[PDB]
Amino acid sequence: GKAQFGGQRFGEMEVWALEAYGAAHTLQEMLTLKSDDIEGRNAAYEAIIKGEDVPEPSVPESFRVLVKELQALALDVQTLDEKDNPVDIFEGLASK
Amino acid sequence: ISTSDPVRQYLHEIGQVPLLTLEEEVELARKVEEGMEAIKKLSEITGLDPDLIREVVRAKILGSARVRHIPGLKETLDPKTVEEIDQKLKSLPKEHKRYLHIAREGEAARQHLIEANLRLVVSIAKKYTGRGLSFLDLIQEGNQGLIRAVEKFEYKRRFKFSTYATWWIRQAINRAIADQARTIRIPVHMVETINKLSRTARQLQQELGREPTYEEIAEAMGPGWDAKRVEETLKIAQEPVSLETPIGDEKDSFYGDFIPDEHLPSPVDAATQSLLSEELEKALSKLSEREAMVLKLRKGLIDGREHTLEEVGAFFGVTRERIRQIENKALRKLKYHESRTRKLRDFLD
Amino acid sequence: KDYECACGKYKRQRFEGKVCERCGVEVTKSIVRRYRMGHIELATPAAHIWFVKDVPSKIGTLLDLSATELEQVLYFSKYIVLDPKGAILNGVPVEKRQLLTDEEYRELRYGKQETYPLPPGVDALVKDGEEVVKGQELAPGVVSRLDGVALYRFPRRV
Amino acid sequence: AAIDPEEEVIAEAEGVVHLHEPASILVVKARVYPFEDDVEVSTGDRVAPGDVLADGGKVKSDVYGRVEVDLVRNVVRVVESYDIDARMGAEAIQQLLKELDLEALEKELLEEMKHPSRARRAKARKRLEVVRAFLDSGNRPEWMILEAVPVLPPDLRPMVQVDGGRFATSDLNDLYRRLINRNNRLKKLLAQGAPEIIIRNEKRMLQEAVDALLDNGRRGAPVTNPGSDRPLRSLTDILSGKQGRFRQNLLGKRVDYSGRSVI
DNA sequence: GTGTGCTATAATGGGAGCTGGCACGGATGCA
DNA sequence: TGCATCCGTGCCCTGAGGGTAATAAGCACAC
RNA sequence: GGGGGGGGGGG
Ligand SMILES: [Mg+2]
Ligand SMILES: [Zn+2]
Repeated sequence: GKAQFGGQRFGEMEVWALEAYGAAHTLQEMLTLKSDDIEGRNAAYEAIIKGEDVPEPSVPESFRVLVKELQALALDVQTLDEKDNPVDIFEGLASK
Repeated sequence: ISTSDPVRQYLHEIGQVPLLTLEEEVELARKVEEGMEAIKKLSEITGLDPDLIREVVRAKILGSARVRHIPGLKETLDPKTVEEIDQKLKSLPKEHKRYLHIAREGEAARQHLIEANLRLVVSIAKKYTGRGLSFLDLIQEGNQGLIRAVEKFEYKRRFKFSTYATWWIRQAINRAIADQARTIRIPVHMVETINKLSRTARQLQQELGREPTYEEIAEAMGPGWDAKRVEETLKIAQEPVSLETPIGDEKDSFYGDFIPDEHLPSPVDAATQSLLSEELEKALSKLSEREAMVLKLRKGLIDGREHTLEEVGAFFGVTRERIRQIENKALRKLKYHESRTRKLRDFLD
Repeated sequence: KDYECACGKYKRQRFEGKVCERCGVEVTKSIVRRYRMGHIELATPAAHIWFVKDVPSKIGTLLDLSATELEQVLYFSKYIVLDPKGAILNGVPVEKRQLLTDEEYRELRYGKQETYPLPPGVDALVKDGEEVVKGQELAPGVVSRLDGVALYRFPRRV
Repeated sequence: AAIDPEEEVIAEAEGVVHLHEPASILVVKARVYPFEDDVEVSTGDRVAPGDVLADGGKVKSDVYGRVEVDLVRNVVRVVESYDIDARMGAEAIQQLLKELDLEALEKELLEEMKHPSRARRAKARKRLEVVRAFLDSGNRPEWMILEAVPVLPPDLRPMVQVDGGRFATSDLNDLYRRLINRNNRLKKLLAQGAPEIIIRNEKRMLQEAVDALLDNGRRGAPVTNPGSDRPLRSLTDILSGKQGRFRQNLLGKRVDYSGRSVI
């Protein structure tokens, strides 16, 4: 909304257009560095105001929200590497 | 068959236990009192805790279904201990066997009475609908009050059971409503204050023919009440709203779609703090190592704690006068550097 | 609040992960409030509704139970037997995994018995403890519905 | 007897006592046994044919039943009733699920798979698909019954002070409140040894509370905020639909560094 | 200020049915 | 095999509206 | 076997 000084919505169809253009990095920017990647957006702003290039994007916060909500439904969702060993997306805050 | 609809199921279930005639009620109450006296007698005889024998007899009369720890009992309740107690009580001579039999009958009489007096709870609870709790919750709280009334009823007074049971059912229902009806919990005395204030406001609206100002309400409340207290009470009695409510007449846009996150720092704020840290480090690098360490230990940039002059002097092995002098000259250098370069003015916010 | 205990004893990163004794709150970031879970220890197990009302029901399919039967068992409308214990119902012995209605379960578990009130002033034909067959007249206005021993509840007269 | 010392009936002299005009008569399908000496078994106990009843083993029971010792009549009754093991609800369901041997069921369904009929074969195929999924996945079937519900982190169901001074809350807090209330009331009712009807109703409403927390409106009427008809938002309704997590926050987002204007 | 107990005519099955204008596909009982 | 019932779907972005709603006794000790 | 529905403007 204009009143809340908000931003434009990049919906499903825009993502489809980005995919059809084969622009992977622009899409990854839209999904992470410009929304709900806190460390990513903070580092991006710092790099831009220092003149550098933006860093690598990270895991979106909404994916963590989805994982926690699925764990609330008594379902276990695990992120696995090539060897199927568990990889943590919370860097150990949610694990005792 | 009544699929779903729990209230129909509950009513049809409670309608299967027959109502009591007066003589049966008197006999059941007599059995309960005699059983309690017998439990006390067994407690005296075996030298054990009355609640222990009480729970053992209750578990035996109920069956193997219900076994679990009792909050009041110091020992854990398991089938081993209850069998031990049953065998210990079954070892007593012939004379005391009648006491065990009476206690075992009194437990069943208590169960029968509690089963028989549930529709009274239902009828008392049916008048409390619409005060924040569902019907079945009120029914269950009234059932707890009924159980307490069954425990406390004395049949010697010739009064009917309902007369004493209604008090307990009513008080249990009101206590539950005052305790559990609000998302943010308010003490029962403050809940009564809110209810009395609402009643007074309703009465004054009735006579006055319009909604009164706070001062009239406070005057009607009596001594100790001013308008500010009435306003404070009204501010206290307010219930939160749901984020998932549609603001306008939509069904897709809600209240949470316009609430900002003020806790986590914004990218501008985090960047400002990072730049402040970097500029502070750069300015401190214009000092010496020791006089920078002094201020870092004093301010909390190192290890996060504000160290006293004595601690830093002991850390550097110098006198508190020397540590104070070097700290002061380092701060003088910092002031001179900031005046000459002007790199920290805009960070004063 | 970031790196700050509840009571305010530990208010910065010099402790990180340390547990305050007074308030019991671990000193970490605030964002952990988005990740840490709790739990509620039920006193009675409850079935997950996804595996019950998602046709075809997975629990019912595993246990070869229809939707109506599983609904009746789960929401307390019928019993299910795990051990017959040699019981017999209406001449047919009870088999495992059968559904019994409340009256059938009660007559199996606690026996069958009835109570017949007599009009005031009318004396009982049979005597206390006397065995009675079904249909035998216990009172002029009372007809028995089951063969068994008859007992007096409350004699008005001695 | 009477409540007061007066009106008591004390025998004038030696004689016999007779009781007439009962208020009501109870007929019980039971076996009676008179006894003289001390009785071995108390009331409520269940006995098997041949179990000792009284008189140190002289009299013994002939029928599976429950012992009812009438001290007034000095008689041990045995009400013909069994110790049948029957349970209700998710406890019974979980007990059944723990007794499943998936390999034996797989063999049985493989045998049924070869039956000529179409419908029997198809049903056996479906059951075998479910059983083999459970076998290969490594998930025990009894895990479909919940014993400890997980609790979502607070910041995903926040209690936030709005600018005007009020408070804004999520419906998940209300659902969790209902669940905790009913669970604690169940624990208290069990601690008091309440009758079975009360415990059964409490267990049923606990089950309904968990059902509403997981999937509101799936069965029965949805739970609503007091004085309102708007259903509460459960965990299921946040993940699915046009306004769910997937389509609203994962397949599309709102982005920074963006503007809008007329062309 | 907040948490808890208790009180003695007799009271014993709620809420009334706020009703009817989408429609088509699929999947399983149930004949 | 042909009916009957329940559950699942039904375009995208943006603006302005503006949201808060009918009540059952209290009093006495305790810390 | 027993109770449905998110207002109006722009493109
Ligand atoms: Mg005044
Ligand atoms: Zn603390």
